[PDB]
Amino acid sequence: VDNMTRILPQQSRYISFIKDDRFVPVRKFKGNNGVVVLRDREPKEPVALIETVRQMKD
Amino acid sequence: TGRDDTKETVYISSIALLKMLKHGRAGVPMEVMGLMLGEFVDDYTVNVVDVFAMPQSGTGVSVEAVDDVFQAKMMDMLKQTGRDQMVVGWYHSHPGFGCWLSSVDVNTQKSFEQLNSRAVAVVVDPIQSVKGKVVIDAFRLIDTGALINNLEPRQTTSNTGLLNKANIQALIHGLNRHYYSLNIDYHKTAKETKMLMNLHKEQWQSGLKMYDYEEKEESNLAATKSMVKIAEQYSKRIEEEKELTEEELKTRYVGRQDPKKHLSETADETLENNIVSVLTAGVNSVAIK
Amino acid sequence: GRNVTIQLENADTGTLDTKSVVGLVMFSQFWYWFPLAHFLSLSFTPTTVIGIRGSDQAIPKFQMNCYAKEDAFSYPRMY
Repeated sequence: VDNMTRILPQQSRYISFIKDDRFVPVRKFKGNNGVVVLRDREPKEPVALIETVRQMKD
Repeated sequence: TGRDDTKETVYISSIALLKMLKHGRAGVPMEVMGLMLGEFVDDYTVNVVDVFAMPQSGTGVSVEAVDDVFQAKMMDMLKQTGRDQMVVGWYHSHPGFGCWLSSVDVNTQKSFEQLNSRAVAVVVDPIQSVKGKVVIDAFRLIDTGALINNLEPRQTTSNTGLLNKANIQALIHGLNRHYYSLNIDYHKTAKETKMLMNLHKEQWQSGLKMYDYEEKEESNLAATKSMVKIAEQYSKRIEEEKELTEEELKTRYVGRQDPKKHLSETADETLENNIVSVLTAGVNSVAIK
Repeated sequence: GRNVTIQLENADTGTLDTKSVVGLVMFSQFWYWFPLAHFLSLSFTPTTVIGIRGSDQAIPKFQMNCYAKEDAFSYPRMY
């Protein structure tokens, strides 16, 4: 399942970001839909981003 | 451009209804008429305060029979008592016909629109006032112009949509091609409600008044005898009536006009009464002496 | 667009969403006044996990594990 995609409340239980990946939550997963701040292991190597759209239109 | 134009709920006072029924009932079957006096507030709240009747004309409802000499002079008697308020429409009674507006009635209503364009035409049907029903309906002209350009939806905006659709054919055709029919609600104060509600001086005294005793004797005898005759039917019924196919069981053993139930209702009504009967006699004796 | 649900309540604490109460009492009265329909909007909440990289404040692309039968929650048809 991709990041920033429709997640019904039922599939939200099972959601578990790969531990081996760079992105590991700073605390135990919130487990409920919402902004969950993630720690990125490496800023050197590329992190492809989705820049927020409001700033372009503004 | 203008108002919402939702047809008014005609809020009919307790007095105006009481007079209207009385007025029509006296005149039946000869058509009766009068003007409605009221006051116009909100967008759709017309409070019909009171009505008075105009002297029966041999032309029935007519523009001719709206007699300005009578009308004016009446305004003036009511003026001195300070009960005068603007004319907000007119009512008349057709008993001969259902509730709708005849071609003659449409002209009559057209004159009223000049006073107030939210004026109502109220049809009272006093022949069917003999039922528990009060058969009354209220109408307000629609312009032909509205229907030709198909602009009619304006008038039926933002509403619960409950419309009376009783009475069709010619009547309904006329209604759709001339007026708009909308609900009537009855608003009354609790002061008014209580006065009416109150009954006799002897009403709160009646429980020590009691039936003549020759009739209690008669009644006791009648009930014992009657149940016996229905009990025959009931014994016959449960001889059999344990097969199959529901409706057939009811025809075979006379399970239609069902004996068990009709017996259970009579037995209990008489039983409750007989408790009341004794209760009064003992109390009367002891309280007084 | 098939991404919103009506929540009864905040799902974190287990205790009422202020907005959501106002929406539904306002929605339920529309017979009296039809324009108030719109108030069901305050009850509408988007449901979606949005992961936010705390070292840039932007949305990282990455993939998460969901142990579930994948076909059983397939996206809706187009009617």
